[PDB]
Amino acid sequence: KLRGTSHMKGEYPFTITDHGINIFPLGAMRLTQRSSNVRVSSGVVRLDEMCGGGFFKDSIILATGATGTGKTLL
Amino acid sequence: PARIAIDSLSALARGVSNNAFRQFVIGVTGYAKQEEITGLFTNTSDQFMGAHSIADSHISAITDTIILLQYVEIRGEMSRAINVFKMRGSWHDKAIREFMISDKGPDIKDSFRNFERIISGSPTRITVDEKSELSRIVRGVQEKGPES
Amino acid sequence: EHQAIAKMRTMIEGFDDISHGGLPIGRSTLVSGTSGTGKTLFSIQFLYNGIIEFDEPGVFVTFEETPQDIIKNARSFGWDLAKLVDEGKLFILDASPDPEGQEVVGGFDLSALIERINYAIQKYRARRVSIDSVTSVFQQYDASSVVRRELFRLVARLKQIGATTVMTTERIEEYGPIARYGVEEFVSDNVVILRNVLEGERRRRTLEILKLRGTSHMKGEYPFTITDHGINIFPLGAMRLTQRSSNVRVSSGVVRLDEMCGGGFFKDSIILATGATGTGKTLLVSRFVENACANKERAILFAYEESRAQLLRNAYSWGMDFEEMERQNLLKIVCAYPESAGLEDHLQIIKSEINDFKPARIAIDSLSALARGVSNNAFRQFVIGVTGYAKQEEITGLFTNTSDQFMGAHSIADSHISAITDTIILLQYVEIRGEMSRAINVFKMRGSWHDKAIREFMISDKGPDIKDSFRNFERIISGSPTRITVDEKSELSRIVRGVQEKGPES
Amino acid sequence: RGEMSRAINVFKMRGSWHDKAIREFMISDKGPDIKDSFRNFERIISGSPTRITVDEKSE
Ligand SMILES: Nc1ncnc2c1ncn2[C@@H]1O[C@H](COP(=O)(O)OP(=O)(O)OP(=O)(O)O)[C@@H](O)[C@H]1O
Ligand SMILES: Nc1ncnc2c1ncn2[C@@H]1O[C@H](COP(=O)(O)OP(=O)(O)OP(=O)(O)O)[C@@H](O)[C@H]1O
Ligand SMILES: Nc1ncnc2c1ncn2[C@@H]1O[C@H](COP(=O)(O)OP(=O)(O)OP(=O)(O)O)[C@@H](O)[C@H]1O
Ligand SMILES: [Mg+2]
Ligand SMILES: [Mg+2]
Repeated sequence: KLRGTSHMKGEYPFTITDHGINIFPLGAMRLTQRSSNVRVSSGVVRLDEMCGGGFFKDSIILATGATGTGKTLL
Repeated sequence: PARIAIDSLSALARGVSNNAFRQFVIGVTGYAKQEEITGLFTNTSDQFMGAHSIADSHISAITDTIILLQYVEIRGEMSRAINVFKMRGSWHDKAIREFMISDKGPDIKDSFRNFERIISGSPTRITVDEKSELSRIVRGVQEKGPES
Repeated sequence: EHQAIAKMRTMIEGFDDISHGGLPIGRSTLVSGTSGTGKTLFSIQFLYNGIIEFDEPGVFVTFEETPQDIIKNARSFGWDLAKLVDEGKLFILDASPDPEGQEVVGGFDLSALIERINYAIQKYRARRVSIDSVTSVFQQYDASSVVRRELFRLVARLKQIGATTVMTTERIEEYGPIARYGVEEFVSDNVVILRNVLEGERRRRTLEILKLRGTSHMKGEYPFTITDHGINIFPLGAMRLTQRSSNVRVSSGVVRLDEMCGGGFFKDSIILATGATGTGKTLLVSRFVENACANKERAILFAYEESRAQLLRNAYSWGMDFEEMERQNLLKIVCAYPESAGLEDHLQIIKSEINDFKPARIAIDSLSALARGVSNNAFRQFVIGVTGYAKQEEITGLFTNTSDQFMGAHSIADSHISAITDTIILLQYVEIRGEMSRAINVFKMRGSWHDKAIREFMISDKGPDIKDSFRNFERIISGSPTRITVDEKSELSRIVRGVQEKGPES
Repeated sequence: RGEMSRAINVFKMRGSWHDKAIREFMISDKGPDIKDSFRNFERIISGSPTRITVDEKSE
């Protein structure tokens, strides 16, 4: 509590490093990520094709498969 | 960095609860998103052949591009296959291609067009009179054209 | 009103409903709660509202907080208690200890207080009294039996004096005894319990009226938030089932679809979009919202998965310029991580944004995004909330949902937000010849006829093109069908040989 | 054919290339004798195959 004003509620993880307390307000981060149309290769040309021109620079890529399929290769 | 890659988010999902995990995923996913950084995240689905779900953890919503590898039983053999499942901004190829792995890396080949139930891991070969109709002996209506 | 006891309104949004009318006059209400739950605020709002709305002078007895502080803090919600103390409508009776005091004084002061209070009530002709932290006074050195007596005496004199009182109390456990000395519960005429439940690192405040001697009231806990305007309660269970229902159709932003629904969606109707990840619910959402702006109607888009940038990069790539929809003050995009708060907060934000923009179309991209973490009932309560507020607001709405499993999903929603929905739009991936094609299906529509086929649909730069159904296929829904054929080559336009033209001419 | 026969398979090798065939193998007093692949079967992995016995192209 903070009689008089507002404040984020609940718990928030923090670490004590060689630079003191370090808190991450994972619930404070806003949904304002910049997004462009710029591409970027994958290292696999055929892939880049199937993705219609490569992975966007601004994007998260997830590779899912059974053990041994080859995610670590891509 | 301009690019980042964490091999196996699924390796970090060990022990930890699911929401604690999803919180981790939101963390290194957005931090990367705002920093402009391109990241490739890895996930080993708990079950080979039959996987009814992209991620057991259900993070396939906080992601933009999903790449899918999967074994395909072909004539007593374990062949791979690759499929760009979803891409939010581009068009991407809808084919479930097969692919080998050599010293050179990954050679993406073709799709198994003459099969059924490929996503299962144990397709069903089914040419049995391909795209040529039972009229492969073209009936015989063509017995008038050539004469003496 | 068929209740046996006269009540006074708190004018606190949502409380008067829960208590079927406000607080019983001439009686006393125990608002007890742990630390930082909103006790002072409730009691302060209780007097303020009584002054601002009914010209009822109020008395505020404070035992720990300083009169300057009570005034400094209330400015948090824009209240000038000073101007009121001044106009002589509000009188703060300071009974706090001295920063340089002694020890011993909690009984004759209980008689001196009674008399002090009576004096203030008589002087200011007060109708409402708040007593903040009565507990702190016996917190000098007392036991349950002494407390019961002193509380009773105080309360009993107040009743006689005619005053309608509110008394604050503390507690250490969120679910254990109501108040500290397990005696306050029984001496009060009414009991309101304020909680701040932890549960999975989040905080959820609730308000519950435990008892009201004389009338009934809503039972159980109720979620609420403290904002710049004080307490704000949501009686999610007082939400009746009397929404107006029109036969008015509206477009979905997709021509073929509207046909499929027998002529567009109903204005008054909740729409559900579900399919596997990547199927394209988010496209129909973009198309749904853009059409509200193509007819010069406002529309909000609460996004819980895509940033404000991406939503626009992707939207543009499908045609439709979101940049303009925003400028013409016709389309409003929100955006937020479900994690950035609790459902309560989220549901309010939504409610708010709906008032400050009078939409005619709302879209919540990914209910299942909000589904993250939250228990299933806490989620359904939310779904009842958003789906309800909208239905009674004539606001048409499109809700999205991502089924945890691509191909093979045996149910619409893993959550059962089915019966809560009027129209259901089901997308899925069909496995045909080594490739992943799409398949859209108008699963259900309550007042309409809607098309029964599971069509195939392509996603281009243009948008969603709804083709035809895989007639000659079985086990469709399975995800990977079996091609059986009684035909295929059957007419439609056989005529072999040279049928096409090529780029040159035709 | 109403018989419990085995099959061994090199599922994955991080370095090398390894074989991609599901091979039938027997056990005797000599040890493991890895035979051939059920090339003409389906759903081997499943465990209850189904021989295709495809009628060729049928001429
Ligand atoms: N030189 C090589 N030649 C042919 N195939 C190879 C070669 N190296 C590795 N492989 C094949 O690729 C696979 C390696 O998998 P990889 O290292 O790409 O990561 P993964 O499947 O994503 O994850 P994990 O290794 O934890 O199972 C092996 O299972 C094997 O079949
Ligand atoms: N403008 C505001 N916006 C949002 N929250 C506020 C605002 N002002 C105060 N709050 C919140 O309300 C709380 C104040 O509690 P309040 O002073 O009403 O009494 P209490 O918590 O019941 O009892 P105590 O005297 O032990 O603190 C703070 O903990 C804070 O989180
Ligand atoms: N410009 C485009 N051209 C062709 N296809 C596109 C284009 N943009 C998106 N797509 C297709 O649409 C899909 C995007 O999905 P969409 O944004 O409609 O929401 P969703 O699938 O319902 O949910 P989520 O995006 O969270 O997975 C991609 O998987 C892709 O196949
Ligand atoms: Mg690996
Ligand atoms: Mg989406």
